[PDB]
Amino acid sequence: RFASVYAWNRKRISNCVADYSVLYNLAPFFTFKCYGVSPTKLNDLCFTNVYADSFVIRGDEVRQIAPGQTGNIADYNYKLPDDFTGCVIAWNSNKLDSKVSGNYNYLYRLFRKSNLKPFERDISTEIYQAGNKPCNGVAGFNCYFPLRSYSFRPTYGVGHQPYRVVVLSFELLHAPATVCGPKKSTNLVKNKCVNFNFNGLKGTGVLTESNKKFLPFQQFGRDIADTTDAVRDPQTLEILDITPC
Amino acid sequence: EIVLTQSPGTLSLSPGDRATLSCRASQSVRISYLAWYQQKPGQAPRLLISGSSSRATGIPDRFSASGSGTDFTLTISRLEPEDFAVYYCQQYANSPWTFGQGTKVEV
Amino acid sequence: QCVNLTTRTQLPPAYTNSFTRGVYYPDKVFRSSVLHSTQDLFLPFFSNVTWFHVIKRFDNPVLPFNDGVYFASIEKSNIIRGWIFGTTLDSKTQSLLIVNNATNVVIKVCEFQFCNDPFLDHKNNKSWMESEFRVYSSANNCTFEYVSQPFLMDLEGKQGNFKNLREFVFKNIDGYFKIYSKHTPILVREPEDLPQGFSALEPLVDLPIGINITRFQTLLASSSGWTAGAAAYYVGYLQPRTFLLKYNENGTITDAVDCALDPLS
Amino acid sequence: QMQLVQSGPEVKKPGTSVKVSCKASGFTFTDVSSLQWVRQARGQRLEWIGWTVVGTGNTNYAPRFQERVTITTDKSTSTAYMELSSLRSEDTAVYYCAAPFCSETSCSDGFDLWGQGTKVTVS
Ligand SMILES: *[C@@H]1O[C@H](CO)[C@@H](O[C@@H]2O[C@H](CO)[C@@H](O)[C@H](O)[C@H]2NC(C)=O)[C@H](O)[C@H]1NC(C)=O
Ligand SMILES: *[C@@H]1O[C@H](CO)[C@@H](O)[C@H](O)[C@H]1NC(C)=O
Ligand SMILES: *[C@@H]1O[C@H](CO)[C@@H](O)[C@H](O)[C@H]1NC(C)=O
Ligand SMILES: *[C@@H]1O[C@H](CO)[C@@H](O)[C@H](O)[C@H]1NC(C)=O
Ligand SMILES: *[C@@H]1O[C@H](CO)[C@@H](O)[C@H](O)[C@H]1NC(C)=O
Repeated sequence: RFASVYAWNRKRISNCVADYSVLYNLAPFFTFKCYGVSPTKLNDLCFTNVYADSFVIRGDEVRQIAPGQTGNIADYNYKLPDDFTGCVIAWNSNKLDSKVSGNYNYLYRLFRKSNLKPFERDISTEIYQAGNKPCNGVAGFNCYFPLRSYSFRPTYGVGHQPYRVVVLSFELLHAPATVCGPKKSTNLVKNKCVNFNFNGLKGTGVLTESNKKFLPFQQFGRDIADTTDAVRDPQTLEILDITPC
Repeated sequence: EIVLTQSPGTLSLSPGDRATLSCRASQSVRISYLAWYQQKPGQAPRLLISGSSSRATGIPDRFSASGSGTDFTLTISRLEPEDFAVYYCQQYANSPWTFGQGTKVEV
Repeated sequence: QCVNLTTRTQLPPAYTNSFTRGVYYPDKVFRSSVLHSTQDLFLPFFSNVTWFHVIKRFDNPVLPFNDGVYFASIEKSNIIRGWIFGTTLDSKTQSLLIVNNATNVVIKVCEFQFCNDPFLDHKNNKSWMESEFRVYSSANNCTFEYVSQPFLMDLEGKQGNFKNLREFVFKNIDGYFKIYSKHTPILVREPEDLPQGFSALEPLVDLPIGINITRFQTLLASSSGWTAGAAAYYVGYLQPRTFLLKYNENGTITDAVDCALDPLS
Repeated sequence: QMQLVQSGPEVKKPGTSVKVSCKASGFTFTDVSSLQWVRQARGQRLEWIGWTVVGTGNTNYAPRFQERVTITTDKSTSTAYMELSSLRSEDTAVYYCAAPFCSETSCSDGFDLWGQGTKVTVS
């Protein structure tokens, strides 16, 4: 289940590792486009804070979700910033959301005083007075409900079926890093002149096996003249030794 | 489902004189959501006062709206010879609407 | 929920000559049988550490925080619970919470409105329980949440035989928050008298929070009035100096000496 | 301009479904506009059938007109279709449609616009 457009839900993602190959390779992702970032370069960039927005919309207003658009759903339920960070993913799901007897659970805002500020997680269900004369109590002339329930049926074709859309937005190195892409881990070569990159310690030499004690309190050895001569393998606890070629 | 009665039913006043008409309803006291229309034989009615205080476009200033209770009164300063029509009070209660009986004026 | 306990008896906090304690491994490296001189933040040798004894006694004021704190507690009952501090605690300022009650560690950075006399001690005479846990009135804009395993813990509360001795040091560097801890058990010294010797402190965790801490408050544990046992803790303020440090053949630090105390040094 | 055109007078036989409409030239039903339909016989006071809201879709009819009259307002085509069945001799009258000047901005509490009407009779 997804929250309705007027009251879309937001989930917070931080302090975890995100893999996008499973995101990229999934078949039913129809609309997968990004503006500020490239989809293929998301596996090697660190994001300070990631939060996602989920909702279900019709097939006609899929275009209006783009930044800079104006519409009854792009201005009265959710507005995008002019400088929109991140991107959105949209697809058609007529199997689940659509109901044979009529799915009326989803609603959207019709009438409002003005366009809402971008990134607003608030909603008001108060009645709307169309005329200038004050109105209150029960709905009357020039007094109508500002929300309409979605009409989704399995018989409805393209442009009217429900669409599940997720919005991903994040900062760019404006805070201590929380979520980062996975790092490659190749095999280990012993007794050979290689270019090691142990946990970001670039260098050159040959890796051997040493008997120095590295209590896990320690992490990284050195020598008298302050030159690296011993490292600990991150994959396995064994301690290696480094001597120049 | 509103029983609205307009008085007087028939009027015979000289042109240029001041006249007043009233309409009453059996529903609750209602002021600001009652409108007056004048219609001709063979011509569609056109709104003349609505909201008990506002006017439509092109409405002459002769029409005056008064009444604080259920009674709604329309006052005309001078009966110009085109004002001879039938008057109808109509409600906006969102309940079943019912037009008035009709206030007929003749020379 | 909180109660204005007041009834705060006042005793003069003592000053004790911290002889040698207050050194830690300065960085996550290793070195074998050498001497290394480094400039960093440490506790002065033979410095006057503030001594607080709490029983019939209930003392926990707002200790100022100025770039590093060395906290040494000698108790068996584990009355001291955690460290909670903001800037005004008026539901308007960011606040930080370190709590380990029974089997967890909760690490929170959120908006909080606290009480005049916050406390988790007080429930039915000397039966310890996490009463008045909700010292925070509400949360406005929560920023960071974290859960981890608790440290070494002692069950129930008893008076005397303070075999366990805990030494922590907390500091804030480049926004990150760093903690170095060491607990020594079975320490057999009954009448106070902070022992000599030498023991450094390994790092434990880093917290990426980035807040400016102007003050910190400690917390220890029929909501008014309690029968608590003896509990001694000492607070010292760090400051910059240059130290010389000796590594043994295995790599553990065995001796150190400052460069500003004695002309011989 | 703000102008409305209705259909023409018609004569029909009993038992035939009747479609009634009035269109607006240059005026749209948008999202806020509503519209009412009234009837007038020969020398009789006006009678109100029903008023419907184009935006929300709420339909209100006369208590005696809950069985055989259907009014549908289409914003895309900006029209009001009425399906009417069982037209006896009492339905021989002229139909009018009234709408307020209300296009997405604001409007008063009256139906200023009015249609010339369809004179529909069934023998
Ligand atoms: C901690 O940091 C905040 C934000 O930098 C400080 O808030 C400032 O408070 C002073 C009043 O003393 C105001 O004049 C500034 O405008 C505030 N900063 C901003 C960005 O508005 C806060 O004072 C700092 N804490 C301490 C103890 O200085
Ligand atoms: C203590 O009393 C003061 C003043 O009456 C009040 O502001 C404060 O909130 C009280 N604190 C508690 C914990 O009751
Ligand atoms: C500092 O501690 C010494 C004991 O080591 C004491 O004699 C002296 O009075 C203390 N300083 C102050 C200001 O109390
Ligand atoms: C500590 O936290 C864990 C995890 O939620 C919980 O199961 C446990 O009961 C907590 N201990 C307490 C509240 O004493
Ligand atoms: C413990 O103290 C609380 C707080 O007054 C009280 O509600 C509770 O009943 C006490 N426990 C027992 C067993 O009476």
